[PDB]
Amino acid sequence: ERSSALSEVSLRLLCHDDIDTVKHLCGDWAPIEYPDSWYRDITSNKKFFSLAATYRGAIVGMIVAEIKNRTKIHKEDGDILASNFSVDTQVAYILSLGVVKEFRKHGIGSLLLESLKDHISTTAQDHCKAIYLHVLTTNNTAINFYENRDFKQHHYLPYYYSIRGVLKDGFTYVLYINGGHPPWTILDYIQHLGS
Amino acid sequence: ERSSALSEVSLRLLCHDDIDTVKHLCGDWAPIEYPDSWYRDITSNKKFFSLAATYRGAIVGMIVAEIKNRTKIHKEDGDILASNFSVDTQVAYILSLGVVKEFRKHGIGSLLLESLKDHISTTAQDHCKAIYLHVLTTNNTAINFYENRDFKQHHYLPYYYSIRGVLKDGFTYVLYINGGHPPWTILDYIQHLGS
Ligand SMILES: CC(C)(COP(=O)(O)OP(=O)(O)OC[C@H]1O[C@@H](n2cnc3c(N)ncnc32)[C@H](O)[C@@H]1OP(=O)(O)O)[C@@H](O)C(=O)NCCC(=O)NCCS
Ligand SMILES: CC(C)(COP(=O)(O)OP(=O)(O)OC[C@H]1O[C@@H](n2cnc3c(N)ncnc32)[C@H](O)[C@@H]1OP(=O)(O)O)[C@@H](O)C(=O)NCCC(=O)NCCS
Repeated sequence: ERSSALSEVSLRLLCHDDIDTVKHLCGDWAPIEYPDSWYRDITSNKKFFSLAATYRGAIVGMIVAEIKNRTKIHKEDGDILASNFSVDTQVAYILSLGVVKEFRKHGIGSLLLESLKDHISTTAQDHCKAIYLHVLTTNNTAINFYENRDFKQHHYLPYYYSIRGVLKDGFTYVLYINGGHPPWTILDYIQHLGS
Repeated sequence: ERSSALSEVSLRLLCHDDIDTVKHLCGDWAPIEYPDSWYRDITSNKKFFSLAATYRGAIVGMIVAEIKNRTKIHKEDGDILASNFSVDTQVAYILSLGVVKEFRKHGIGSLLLESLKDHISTTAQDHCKAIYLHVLTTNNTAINFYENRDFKQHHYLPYYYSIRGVLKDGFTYVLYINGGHPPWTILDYIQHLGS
């Protein structure tokens, strides 16, 4: 019944009319409260690649990502790429990837991820050197899914408490593409040169 | 009546019994929701310098700060101190400074700040090289107070949106002490050497 689901799946861009659905879906995935303006931006702004997967015409999954130059990476994650990659270097940040619970394990998430990769390849060619994202420490399912897909856990991000707000702890996961890699230690060089 | 307030002010450490009061006061200053554990930590943990100002025995202001090694600074603020200051270098982060609205402009805030400076001087001597804090962009009163007190606006901190949570925008303000300074550009060196 459901298991036929991929056969009935289509892909389309998110749009403004989807905002209520997106809030509901995002809300199911995590408890965070994004502002209305955020939802408006991801749905409508071309700067983001926002792609929905629909089952029988209804959204059951989405991926939202931004392709950006390396200088746009937040300092917490500044060390994902080695210094020898130029400021012109690009990365893709996955703001959100999610699939409705009933529809998981049907390949929808994989399809969304692959579509992003295809988009990057077309759009940025070899210039984009990494895809990175944040996951909550608690998301076993997500972590397993990314790890199986060659993402590496770059580092732990601690709880953040400030007058500005509060952040839960998390991990940064990175998939390197087109020769991208993290900064190398003396030992890393020693091995490459040494052998 | 109120104007006599400083004459009736005393200073004491925060303690566990203060948690409800602290929540109420902090809540008045800003809308952020810290967890109970945070309040428990600032009130009870010696790692923090948490000092209250009381008027007629009731808390009307507080300062909470942590003296820490430079490696403990978050990456967003990693560039507050120049690289030539050693990893052994210390800084103080002001988690909170606040005074009840009725009691403002009586010198309580200044007193709290000064007490922190005295504490740093006693505790860390010349080893601590900066005091830094975060302010919301909207806090005109706070900004004026710090600026008048020789704090400098180091940089803007943008809104942060992620699965981990949401942060409002802000500024990092820094007061340099004991010869501390930010990283120097080529031009900075050119001037020092040049003239
Ligand atoms: C991570 C996540 C997106 C995975 O999506 P999916 O579940 O749509 O992903 P897929 O179905 O492609 O892959 C999941 C597993 O099902 C397996 N699978 C694929 N097709 C299958 C099928 N037809 N029958 C049985 N299993 C199948 C896949 O092999 C994969 O297993 P593997 O990792 O061992 O290879 C999903 O777990 C999720 O939405 N988690 C929550 C993420 C979140 O919190 N997002 C917040 C954003 S606001
Ligand atoms: C910033 C803040 C702490 C200042 O405290 P105060 O108001 O207790 O500080 P002071 O009274 O020492 O100084 C304020 C002004 O009053 C002046 N003042 C001092 N004594 C005065 C007096 N007796 N009569 C009139 N003015 C006086 C001071 O000169 C100072 O002016 P200046 O900056 O021009 O020198 C207060 O504005 C505040 O609590 N803001 C909110 C901060 C916040 O949001 N914190 C969140 C933490 S969770």
